Amino acid sequence: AAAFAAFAGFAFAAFAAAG
Amino acid sequence: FINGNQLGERMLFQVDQGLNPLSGGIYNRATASYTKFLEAPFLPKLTTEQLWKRKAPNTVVLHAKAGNALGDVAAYDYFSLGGPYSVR
Amino acid sequence: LPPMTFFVEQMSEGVLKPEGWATMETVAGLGEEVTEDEGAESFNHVYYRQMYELAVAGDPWAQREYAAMLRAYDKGCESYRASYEEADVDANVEYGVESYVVDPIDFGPSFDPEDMYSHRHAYAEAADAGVTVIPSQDYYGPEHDDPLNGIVFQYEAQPFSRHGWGGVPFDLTVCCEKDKTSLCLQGETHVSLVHSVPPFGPRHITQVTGSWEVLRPNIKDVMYQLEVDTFKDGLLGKSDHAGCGLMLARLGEGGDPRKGPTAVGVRLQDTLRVGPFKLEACASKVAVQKEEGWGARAFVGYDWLPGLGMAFDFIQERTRLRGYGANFTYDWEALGAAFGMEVDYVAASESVFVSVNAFSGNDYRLGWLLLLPAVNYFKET
Amino acid sequence: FRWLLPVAIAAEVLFYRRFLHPRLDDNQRRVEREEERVWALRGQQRRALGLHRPHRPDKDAAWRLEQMYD
Ligand SMILES: CCCCCCCCCCCC
Repeated sequence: AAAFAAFAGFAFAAFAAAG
Repeated sequence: FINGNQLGERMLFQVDQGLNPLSGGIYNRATASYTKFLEAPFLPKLTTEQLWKRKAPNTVVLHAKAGNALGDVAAYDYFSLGGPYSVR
Repeated sequence: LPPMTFFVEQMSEGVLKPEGWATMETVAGLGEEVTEDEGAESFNHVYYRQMYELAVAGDPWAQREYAAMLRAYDKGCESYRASYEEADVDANVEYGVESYVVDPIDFGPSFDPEDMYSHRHAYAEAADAGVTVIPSQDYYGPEHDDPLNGIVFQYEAQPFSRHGWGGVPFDLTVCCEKDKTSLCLQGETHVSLVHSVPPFGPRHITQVTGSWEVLRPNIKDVMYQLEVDTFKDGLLGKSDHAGCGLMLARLGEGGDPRKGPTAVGVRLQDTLRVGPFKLEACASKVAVQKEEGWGARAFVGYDWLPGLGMAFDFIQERTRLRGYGANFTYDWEALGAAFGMEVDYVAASESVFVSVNAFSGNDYRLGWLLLLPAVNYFKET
Repeated sequence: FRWLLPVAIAAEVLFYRRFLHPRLDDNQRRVEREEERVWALRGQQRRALGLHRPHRPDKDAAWRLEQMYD
């Protein structure tokens, strides 16, 4: 669950920063 | 309170009598506090009094507190001395 | 350093929303009555900033708009100055020299004289200062003195604003308790930043919060916390209120941790509408310096049964005891009374708690309804 | 010891009921006088322009109104 949470957080941060 | 500064006199009297004759016993606690906020004699009269219009007068506060206990009083209600309010 | 469960509970608060801008009422309406609606105020802010830029560029229409705004702002400022002067004159007329006094704080019932120490808390009303002062009450205080120890200051501002448009929302709160022996100093600051508005793009906001705690005699150590959160709406749909946050906690002696125990946490928040279910979810993961804790909160609603409220919580310790909790709430109106029930179920301890609150204001029918404890009460010798 | 407890009590009464009781009452009476003055001025307001009486309440209503916002 740790890897999934970290990956989801990183992806969400990258998506929010891209826009 | 005039112009944010307080002047006058204030008297406070507290009497606690234990009419216990049931382990309290006979006890009599009397506290008298007198506080006087007086205009400073050295300071000249301010414009807020004469012109009536915007200055707070300089003040000298004299406070006297006297507390006396008689009879047998338990340590719970015993008079003491100190604390932030009584003595800084 | 507090356990990772505390940090995971702090991070999994729920769906959040940072504070926006504040707007004047006189300038926005150009001297006319207005109502309240978000989206039309940040639009006014960004629009007036852009029109100022264009007027500087040389567009005549932007110049005309900015001139009209300046005229309205000047008229409003002069009106407020006149109102302040009139209010001061009226206050002088009512009480010639006597400044207004304030009501003392009511502590409650006690065997000491209830009217005693009231004179100490009765002070003259302060001027229109920006700061706000609140007293702090300790649990146990001196027997023969007032139980109010310490103070807390609260301040809010929107600096870097021109003519009431734009700026950076900023909040500050400092609790100070200083005596001859101890010292407690707790500070917190919040800063808001806006990147775009619905007319000029999406809603992009970033909030930065920083809180530090100092307890000098007991702990002799200070604690720092810094969190940055980013919020954007409509990331995967029309509206999803997506948010992502990162927090850093340090327990160093001063400034940098200097080998002090550090902790890093990250949280994600989103709400989604699927079929008849409007689900709000917030999940966070925290890692201290090396256990890692996970937390998740969800709020679920069913439109066919709006009276029922369902909340789910899941907390996982470091690998791995998983605690699951379900809370249901319901309300109804009885005969001349209102009853509200709450059921909490925990699977870790296999426990169910049911609470029913009742309020009746017409008569004492509910009192006659319940009389079992009177018979149940026995002297037993 | 305890034998001196009652006598001092008299002194306390000698300080309060001979001195405290009149003094404060005086101020109370003083306040009452001022109150009357206000109503007199109100009468003048009703005297001018031919206005009718302001139907002031009785003291029984007044002391109850002390508990009110008044
Ligand atoms: C100035 C460019 C706009 C985007 C800035 C994003 C900064 C926050 C991203 C890192 C924190 C998650």
